[PDB]
Amino acid sequence: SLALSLTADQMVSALLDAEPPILYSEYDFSEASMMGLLTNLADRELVHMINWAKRVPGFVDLTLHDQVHLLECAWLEILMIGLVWRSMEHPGKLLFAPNLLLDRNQGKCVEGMVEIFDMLLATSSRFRMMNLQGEEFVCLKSIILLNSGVYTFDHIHRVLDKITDTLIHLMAKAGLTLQQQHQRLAQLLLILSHIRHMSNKGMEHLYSMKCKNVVPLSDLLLEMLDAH
Amino acid sequence: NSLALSLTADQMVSALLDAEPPILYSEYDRPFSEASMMGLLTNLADRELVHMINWAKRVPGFVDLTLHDQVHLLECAWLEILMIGLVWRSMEHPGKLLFAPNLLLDRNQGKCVEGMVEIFDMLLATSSRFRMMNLQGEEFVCLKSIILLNSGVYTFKDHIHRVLDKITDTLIHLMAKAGLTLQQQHQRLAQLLLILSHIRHMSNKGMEHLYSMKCKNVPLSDLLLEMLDAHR
Amino acid sequence: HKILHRLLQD
Amino acid sequence: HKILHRLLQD
Ligand SMILES: CCOC(=O)[C@@H]1[C@H](C(=O)OCC)[C@H]2O[C@@H]1C(c1ccc(O)cc1)=C2c1ccc(O)cc1
Ligand SMILES: CCOC(=O)[C@@H]1[C@H](C(=O)OCC)[C@H]2O[C@@H]1C(c1ccc(O)cc1)=C2c1ccc(O)cc1
Repeated sequence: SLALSLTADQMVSALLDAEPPILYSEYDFSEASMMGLLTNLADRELVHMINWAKRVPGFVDLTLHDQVHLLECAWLEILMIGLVWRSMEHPGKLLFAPNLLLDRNQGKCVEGMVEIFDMLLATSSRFRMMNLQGEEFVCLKSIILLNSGVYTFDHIHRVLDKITDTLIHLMAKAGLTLQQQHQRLAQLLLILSHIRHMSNKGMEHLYSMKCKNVVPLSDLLLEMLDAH
Repeated sequence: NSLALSLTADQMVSALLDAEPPILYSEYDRPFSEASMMGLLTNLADRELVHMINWAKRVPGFVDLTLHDQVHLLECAWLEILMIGLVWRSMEHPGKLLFAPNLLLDRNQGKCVEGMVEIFDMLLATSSRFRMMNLQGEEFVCLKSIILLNSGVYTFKDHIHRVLDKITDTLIHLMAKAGLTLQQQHQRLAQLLLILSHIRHMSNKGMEHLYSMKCKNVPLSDLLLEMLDAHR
Repeated sequence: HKILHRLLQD
Repeated sequence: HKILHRLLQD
């Protein structure tokens, strides 16, 4: 276990090194034109998420069917947490891509969407409130990948422990009091439950979209959705 | 305000231990159809809900909130709370869910109802986890009350977050008392809160199947139809 | 007047 | 033959 013997400091750097790139929308509005852009975008992000996941410590140890399960479980949660991250310094807006910045009422296009919109904006606001750091974020994102599919199956937990240690050392380094440390850690883990909820709602409106034939989904996306 | 946010960690544990609802029995008799089993679960759950409402009111801080916020938190949290409760009391019955003392379901009774088995396993996975960490009655009630306070907080603010910090301190007081080193306190708390996501996931799934059951059509209670119509 | 309303009031 | 296998395998 190479990932088990990393310092907090070299854990944070790997995660940082492995951050996926920001992609552009193929943007040039309708329920269909919205879901197209979003589908096209998601579809290309997934490809990089897979690369990123492969660079997450401990992940590459697991078997292939294990890594598969973890990804088909986590994928929309991972996209959404990346969306909220990207969207932080745009109050009231969601930045899908540098060239694709939506405000809430571009949502009303797609019954299903304003509800989730608002869930994501509240999370965005929350992350801004606590002033999430990029270092804490890459940790958050890895917990999500490693936790989200863990029980729907020891090493994973070992890894999740390191990630917790990392998280705490960053808070100590930021100057947080020991009491502040565990309250912050906690309120961040508490947000994961909101991300999961948001992902479950999104997965479901997505499935109704596939069924109403609003847009064609990519083959990778059919496989992902199918898993749920 | 107060007054919650002035409790010692030890009297917070006690307030919550004192408010714990009893474990309710099933009306159960008579071989099982999908109909019989589901009318049983809905009878039990309906009655559990009434205790939960009253129990919520004893969660220190809950009653300071506005009635409409009380309604929202409970409307978000209800099936998570029942799940965490099922999981916790099923803890000493590996492979088995203890719905009630006289209603213990095994993996394969799950199959009567469509897509109930998948949830069944999810709860089993969670039960196994609680067991493998040895969740403690006192940790359990902090968790149960985090659920209530957390589930619908980001779908609305600062009173809820103060209480939550109180519950976390409490959780940590507990682990410091069990003599866990600081590092393993922070690890345990993390392991406990990550489970909450699995609970949300299961609630979300159970919810959508409940929704499809109401179409399929056992009659649901009025209280139960209302709780359910909040997620549609 | 949700049934939940009444139960929480009393 | 699922795409997810393929993309992970490299
Ligand atoms: C207001 C949130 O807006 C969304 O699109 C969410 C979901 C959604 O609204 O779908 C129907 C209501 C969905 O999950 C989100 C989403 C998405 C798409 C791209 C991305 O980088 C992050 C998220 C989604 C998405 C959309 C199309 C896809 O093909 C795949 C994912
Ligand atoms: C093994 C999974 O067992 C279940 O019944 C889950 C769900 C289910 O099986 O399929 C329908 C969702 C459901 O959510 C769970 C559940 C439930 C019912 C009573 C209870 O005390 C705890 C949970 C449920 C339940 C069933 C009827 C009700 O009226 C309310 C909740």
